[PDB]
Amino acid sequence: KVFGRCELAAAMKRHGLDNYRGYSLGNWVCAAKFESNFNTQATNRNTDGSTDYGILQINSRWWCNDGRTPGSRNLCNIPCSALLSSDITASVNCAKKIVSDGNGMNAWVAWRNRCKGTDVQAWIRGCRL
Repeated sequence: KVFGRCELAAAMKRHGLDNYRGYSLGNWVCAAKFESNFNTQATNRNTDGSTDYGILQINSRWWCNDGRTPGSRNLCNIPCSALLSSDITASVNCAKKIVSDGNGMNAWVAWRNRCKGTDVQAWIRGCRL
């Protein structure tokens, strides 16, 4: 599924990501845009042999199981394929565990380099409220 911007904003708010661990909805929409371009099915392999899955590119090295990442963890206790569903519940339940891990949204490379410090509320502009 390719989410529209306000359609994803709606989804993430409903799952409780707005201000989760102090991060506004704009932060989370911004990260999804540069991580997956709002595509639930996005996948791409990392250099160390792990892979990133879904709308928020959740890593197979620590958070989900894809059966092909040596040494790994599955801390969200989930198949990595469940992070590619059109229903984002599982990606949000897993992102809540990742932002809470200690470094906040810095866990998302792309958020740190392309979103952190910017006008992230621009990403929910005009979205129905």
